[PDB]
Amino acid sequence: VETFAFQAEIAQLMSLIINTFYSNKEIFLRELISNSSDALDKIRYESLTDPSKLDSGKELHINLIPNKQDRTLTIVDTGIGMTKADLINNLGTIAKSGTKAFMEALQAGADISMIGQFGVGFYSAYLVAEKVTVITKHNDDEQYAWESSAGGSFTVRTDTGEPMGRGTKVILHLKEDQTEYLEERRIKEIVKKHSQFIGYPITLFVEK
Ligand SMILES: COc1ccc(-c2c(-c3cc(Cl)c(O)cc3O)noc2NC(C)=O)cc1
Repeated sequence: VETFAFQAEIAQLMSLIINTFYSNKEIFLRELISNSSDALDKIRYESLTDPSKLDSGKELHINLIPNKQDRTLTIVDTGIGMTKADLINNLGTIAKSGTKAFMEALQAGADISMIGQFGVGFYSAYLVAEKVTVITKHNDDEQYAWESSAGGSFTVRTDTGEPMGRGTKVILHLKEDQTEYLEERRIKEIVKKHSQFIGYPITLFVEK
């Protein structure tokens, strides 16, 4: 297990997300679904010139899976997947600029709901999750698990759990007071409100 420090700017963003009073928490789902769609768009585009890129799975879709016993909401997609470099360095390099822009907008009267316009919507997960685990597999790289509970650090390890073929799974370990996001009616409402036109099937699993 390797432990890394967030860039200071990202840590600051995460603290703002965690600490600011902001009731409209539901936006986290739209932002994660949007990231999944972006990743799906990318593998779809690449497959047009190299069909072999789909050998790791033809189906392009998003699943939403609540688990009350584990207190998790999991978002699974079969998009392009992230590489180790993406996880440790490259996405963070991009996020630094977006974060600066977002922070400036907030000071100028924007609200947290606009976070996605700055490319850093993933961090909105911390509105509702105490811990976030991201399991990801890109073609020709290994399966990785990224994890953070904030506090300025994240971990990356090679993942030895169930192989996913290709894509990303975001596991949200929900805060104790945020279990509404495990309810079918609530998730369904949120998807309809904010994600109705996503161009890939979104299946909302129900609980056993
Ligand atoms: C907005 O920034 C990003 C960055 C990475 C990604 C991404 C993802 C990806 C990332 C997150 Cl956080 C997610 O919730 C879902 C995803 O499928 N998988 O591969 C990716 N690679 C690219 C190039 O799309 C999706 C969005």
